[PDB]
Amino acid sequence: FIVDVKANKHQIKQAVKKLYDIDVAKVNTLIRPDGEKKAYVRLAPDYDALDVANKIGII
Amino acid sequence: MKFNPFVTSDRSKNRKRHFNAPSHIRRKIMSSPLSKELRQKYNVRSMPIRKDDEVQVVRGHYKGQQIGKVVQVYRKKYVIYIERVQREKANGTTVHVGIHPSKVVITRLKLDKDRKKILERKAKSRQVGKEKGK
Amino acid sequence: TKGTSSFGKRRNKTHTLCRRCGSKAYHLQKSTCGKCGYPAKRKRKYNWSAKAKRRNTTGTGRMRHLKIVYRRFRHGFREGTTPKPK
Amino acid sequence: DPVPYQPPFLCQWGRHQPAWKPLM
Amino acid sequence: VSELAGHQTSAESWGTGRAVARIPRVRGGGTHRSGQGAFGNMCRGGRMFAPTKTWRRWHRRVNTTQKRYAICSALAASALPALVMSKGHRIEEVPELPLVVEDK
Amino acid sequence: GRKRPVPKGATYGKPVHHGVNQLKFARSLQSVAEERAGRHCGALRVLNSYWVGEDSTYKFFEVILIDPFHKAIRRNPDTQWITKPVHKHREMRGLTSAGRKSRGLGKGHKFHHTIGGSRRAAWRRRNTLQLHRYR
Amino acid sequence: SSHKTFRIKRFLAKKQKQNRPIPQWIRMKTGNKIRYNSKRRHWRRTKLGL
Amino acid sequence: AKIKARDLRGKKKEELLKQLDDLKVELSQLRVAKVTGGAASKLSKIRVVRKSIARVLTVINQTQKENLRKFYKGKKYKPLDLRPKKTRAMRRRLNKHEESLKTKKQQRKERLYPLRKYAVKA
RNA sequence: CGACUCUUAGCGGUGGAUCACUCGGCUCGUGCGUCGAUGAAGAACGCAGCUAGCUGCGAGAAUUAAUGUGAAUUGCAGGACACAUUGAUCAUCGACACUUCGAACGCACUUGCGGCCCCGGGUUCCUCCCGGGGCUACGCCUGUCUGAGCGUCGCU
RNA sequence: UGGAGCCGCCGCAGGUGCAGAUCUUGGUGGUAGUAGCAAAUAUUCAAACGAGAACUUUGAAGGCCGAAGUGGAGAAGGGUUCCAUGUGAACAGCAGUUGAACAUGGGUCAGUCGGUCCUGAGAGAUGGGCGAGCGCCGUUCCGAAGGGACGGGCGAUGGCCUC
RNA sequence: ACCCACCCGACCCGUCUUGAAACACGGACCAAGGAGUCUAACACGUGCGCGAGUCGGGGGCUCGCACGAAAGCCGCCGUGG
RNA sequence: UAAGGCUAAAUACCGGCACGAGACCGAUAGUCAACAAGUACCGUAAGGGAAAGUUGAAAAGAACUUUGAAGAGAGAGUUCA
RNA sequence: CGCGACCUCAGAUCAGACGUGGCGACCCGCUGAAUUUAAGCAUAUUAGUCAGCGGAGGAGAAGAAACUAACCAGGAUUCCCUCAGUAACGGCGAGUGAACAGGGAAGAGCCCAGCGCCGAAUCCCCGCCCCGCGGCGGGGCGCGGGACAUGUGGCGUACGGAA
Ligand SMILES: [Mg+2]
Ligand SMILES: [Mg+2]
Ligand SMILES: [Mg+2]
Ligand SMILES: [Mg+2]
Ligand SMILES: [Mg+2]
Ligand SMILES: [Mg+2]
Ligand SMILES: [Mg+2]
Ligand SMILES: [Mg+2]
Ligand SMILES: [Mg+2]
Ligand SMILES: [Mg+2]
Ligand SMILES: [Mg+2]
Ligand SMILES: [Mg+2]
Ligand SMILES: [Mg+2]
Ligand SMILES: [Mg+2]
Ligand SMILES: [Mg+2]
Ligand SMILES: [Mg+2]
Ligand SMILES: [Mg+2]
Ligand SMILES: [Mg+2]
Ligand SMILES: [Mg+2]
Ligand SMILES: [Mg+2]
Ligand SMILES: [Mg+2]
Ligand SMILES: [Mg+2]
Ligand SMILES: [Mg+2]
Ligand SMILES: [Mg+2]
Ligand SMILES: [Mg+2]
Ligand SMILES: [Mg+2]
Ligand SMILES: [Mg+2]
Ligand SMILES: [Mg+2]
Ligand SMILES: [Mg+2]
Ligand SMILES: [Mg+2]
Ligand SMILES: [Mg+2]
Ligand SMILES: [Mg+2]
Ligand SMILES: [Mg+2]
Ligand SMILES: [Mg+2]
Ligand SMILES: [Mg+2]
Ligand SMILES: [Mg+2]
Ligand SMILES: [Mg+2]
Ligand SMILES: [Mg+2]
Ligand SMILES: [Mg+2]
Ligand SMILES: [Zn+2]
Repeated sequence: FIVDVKANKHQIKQAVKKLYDIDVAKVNTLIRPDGEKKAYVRLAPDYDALDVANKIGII
Repeated sequence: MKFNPFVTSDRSKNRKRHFNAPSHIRRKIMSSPLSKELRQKYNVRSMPIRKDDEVQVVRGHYKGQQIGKVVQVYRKKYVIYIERVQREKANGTTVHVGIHPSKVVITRLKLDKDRKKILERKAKSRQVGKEKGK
Repeated sequence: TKGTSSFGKRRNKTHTLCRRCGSKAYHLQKSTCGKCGYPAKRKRKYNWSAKAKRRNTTGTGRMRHLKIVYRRFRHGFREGTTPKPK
Repeated sequence: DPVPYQPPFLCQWGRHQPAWKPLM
Repeated sequence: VSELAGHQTSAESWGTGRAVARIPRVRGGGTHRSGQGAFGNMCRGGRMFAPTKTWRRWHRRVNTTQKRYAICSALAASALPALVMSKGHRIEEVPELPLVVEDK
Repeated sequence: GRKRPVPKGATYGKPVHHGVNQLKFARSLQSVAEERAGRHCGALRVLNSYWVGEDSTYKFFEVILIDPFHKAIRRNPDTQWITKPVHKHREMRGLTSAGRKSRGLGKGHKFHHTIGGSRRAAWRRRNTLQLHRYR
Repeated sequence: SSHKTFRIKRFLAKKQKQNRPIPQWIRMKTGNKIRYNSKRRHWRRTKLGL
Repeated sequence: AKIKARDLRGKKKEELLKQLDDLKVELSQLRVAKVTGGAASKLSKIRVVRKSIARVLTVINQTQKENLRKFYKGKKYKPLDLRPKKTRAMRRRLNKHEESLKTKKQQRKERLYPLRKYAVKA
């Protein structure tokens, strides 16, 4: 995900859990050299990543 | 002459107020006279032109007696596009050649409630002016 | 050796970007600006540099409060009034 | 690229240079 | 012409010892205007010789008797149609040149 | 008095100004006390001041200060000229009784400066050239 | 320098986003007098003396 | 399709929050469609959705600030957002009564010796 | 006739002078004469479907609402509205909103560390942790509370 | 040639006539297709791509740096220069099919690596003092500079008012 | 008036200088800009009006200023130079 | 009648907002800036600081064929040009 | 071995308010040279000038005589003309240099302390009722608090005032 720069890892975790009702193993953040934050949201292994990617629309 | 010291009457300042006018003033600048039948029927000298008014072209290379509907009024270049006032390009496609609305006479108006109240207000102002001049 | 070999060993910086005027003037040792004087409460300006004055007078930036002060002045400084609705 | 500045002033002839001297 | 025109630059002259000739030139910079030349009427940019001032003697006052004499001469040559045609007024059907009409 | 804030000697130029010890500050010490009181409280407004004592090394002044915002001053029509913004920092502009005496203003044949607004205004009217339209 | 701060990295990110050419749909506008960007910064010419 | 303001003036606050949340869901879906490409018919609706969010938040802010000033209308100490802001010195002026407060001596002068109306040469 | 060199003219190139235009300056004159802790000037960073710069704006981010006006914007797509309907665009703007630094305000300026209450997750206040909301700058004015004094006094 | 304004006369006014000032700006010649593209030993053959090969790539041969390197990684500094794809308009003082050039994209993930914390040389506030003043002097000096805790006592709500 | 041919003359312009073609200085060539202006005090000469007087400064009255911030006028027509 | 204080008008304004006018200048001129101008750029910094207007009435901005890899041409076309 | 009053001085994230800074063309209070001239230069001059510091306002400042005058006396302040390049200052050199009176524009006057007379008759804040409450104002209901005799309010200020 691409995140606003004023965000915490806890904020991204509760944001994904609130928006798409999916549990999060961890949130792993960097800041690109364009101003935006990039969040790798590692999911819990009980839920699939490709299925929730099909739910959110990307393929 | 002009006697009001607030009226501009300056060369570069009037050219500035013309070529940097906003859209609602450009609508009033781009007004066109009416035909003699419409002037006799409404007592209105000129009106601003609309999207779908009927137009005879008075002056230019495209001068004729054909009553053409306006395609669209392009107020950035102070111009209008008419249906049959077009021209073939090199690639065969036809592009509507713009005519300035000062060289444009209206033969039929597209009447809605706003245009009816504008023409009634202008006819009332002409009646008040004729009564003051009488 | 006062020329090219002296330009060669230039590594560490003295001035950095300030945080009131945004120019590269914040000296890392004196902790001052010298373009606006940041640890001083007052803006550094002088009358021997009218060009540096007109670089930043009040007609330079966005004027995001002063232009609506001018507009509210020409309107009349009225507050809480609404025009007559349809 | 920026406009090149004027050629520096080479302190070439003077008391220090013995390459050409006038009568003294 | 404004007093600041031509002297907003800070151009200290390159002195003797260089190929330039004693003109106040722009100090330093990696600009097109860098060691160029200012502070003279002969230079591009800069200020001119004799900047025009607001305190020039613009206005002229004439004697009142001279103004009355000139306006009496103008009223006297408002007659005499040889002076009116030589001015250039077409006169050929005017019935009388001191043309006095009613109070209506 | 006032010692000139220069380095060791070093008054560069003609020998008129090289003396730094025996020169006097042109404004009174009571007005300096009013000035420091108004500088410490720019929120308050200086009315006047008086003398309560002196030492060899110090003077002692008592400066009357007025609230611009208190209701007992603000609702009193006798002293509500103070609340107007024209009278901001009288201790700085020299409008109190201690700073007014240092301005050299007055009526008559003994001053002849401040015969307009102040010394600056008198100098300005006496050294501006009045070039008319018709001269 | 790989030991940046947040202000310096944000400034350099804005410089990267400014170093970008003009898109081709600009030139078909009516009152256009812009041909090229004239602010195309290269990493050798202007060196950002921050 | 249009979300205007006259239809939002009279709605309940929780229904306004539900419509705001639906517009935020549609805004996020249009951002996902923008990144995945989609079509120009999906690229053109993001401005309409953003202006509709602006209208809903504007109407909510209107209603809550008129409710707060109806609540504090009548009290002597109202909050600084509800106090009128013209300019600094104009807020630091007088009270419109303190400018009209005259002393008893000045009232006695204006009462015993008023400015009379007169004319001459008759 | 050669080649090369000089001059002149015709034509073609380098170059942008002259001339003609000017949404620009300069000067003079008139009316107003208004900034800010309810957060000024300035600066930084973001905001367009395709957007670099200028201009405009502030996470409601190429503008929101209201009023006036009345069929567009435009470089190309797109979709609204039936322009027989508070209605596209512009202007006014009086309502709303206005990120961060900045007099700049919790301490410094790395966006680091805090303290006091309230709410929601944790929990059913029982302490951790997370998020959100309101405070915490200096000097000073009136009043309140808590006080100090081998400063001045009455009872013991 | 040009495409939109201009002149004669009577008077008025001026920023009114250039060949120079090592004059200011802009442009262009001879020099001149000249000086030069010579510091650190060295390149050669066949094939692929292409319209095009001395410089790209691959294979082979001969070399050089010789582990205080022409190697592998950091700091300051640069800020995308890193990587892929396509082009060969301009640049790489010859060329280029190549590049750190141009045009689209992509890439930097931390409880454990550092900052963040502490203090050094030092800087710098409050009080205090000085100064017309912006401010300056000084860090214990002309200071009521602690807002913390144990044990006990009174009073109060919250949670099965027992704790 | 374009080019060429012949006879005689003919040293490269500006400046400092007693003296320059100078082995004195500036100078490749061309286009544009470029240097005695404006205010005040005077002095002399000239043009005009009035005349032992002259001038209206400054101000005020008329037009709301297109032409105008022009013009006209003043028991201020003389306070004053 | 000092050692206390208030007070409009006649006054000044190269900053700001809204305007009007010109015996002014006309892109080397006029403000540094008629144009994306206090911009690009230079210096560690204080600071310095440019160059750059004109297609046409309307882009109608040269479809298409042919040589060249292309830049480039030859035809054809638009336009009164 | 303490309590209660007063006086001086503290602490408050106490209730309610003010100031900080910017612009700075005009204005006010300071500070303040040197170029230059005197054919040198040192007083003088440039010059209360540039630079520097603070402060506001739509104007600021000044302002209603501890005045001008010597007359048949005028009568706040400010600004224009004249006085006047004069009186006067100056290595009496260079140079500097007002004012009164007079003609105009405008014209506006006043309040305190003290002296005293009235039962503090005065002022600030909080609770309640009525009015609009978007430059928080007016009346009443409170042995509700506070300031105030170390002096609030009315009469009254040099033109006299009070009973
Ligand atoms: Mg110029
Ligand atoms: Mg001297
Ligand atoms: Mg006063
Ligand atoms: Mg004295
Ligand atoms: Mg480099
Ligand atoms: Mg001229
Ligand atoms: Mg020439
Ligand atoms: Mg060679
Ligand atoms: Mg080499
Ligand atoms: Mg490596
Ligand atoms: Mg690479
Ligand atoms: Mg090459
Ligand atoms: Mg000589
Ligand atoms: Mg001679
Ligand atoms: Mg000689
Ligand atoms: Mg000669
Ligand atoms: Mg010789
Ligand atoms: Mg010589
Ligand atoms: Mg030479
Ligand atoms: Mg010329
Ligand atoms: Mg003479
Ligand atoms: Mg004569
Ligand atoms: Mg005389
Ligand atoms: Mg040009
Ligand atoms: Mg030209
Ligand atoms: Mg120019
Ligand atoms: Mg040009
Ligand atoms: Mg051209
Ligand atoms: Mg032609
Ligand atoms: Mg201030
Ligand atoms: Mg001298
Ligand atoms: Mg001399
Ligand atoms: Mg100054
Ligand atoms: Mg005043
Ligand atoms: Mg007095
Ligand atoms: Mg007088
Ligand atoms: Mg003097
Ligand atoms: Mg009393
Ligand atoms: Mg009284
Ligand atoms: Zn700064």
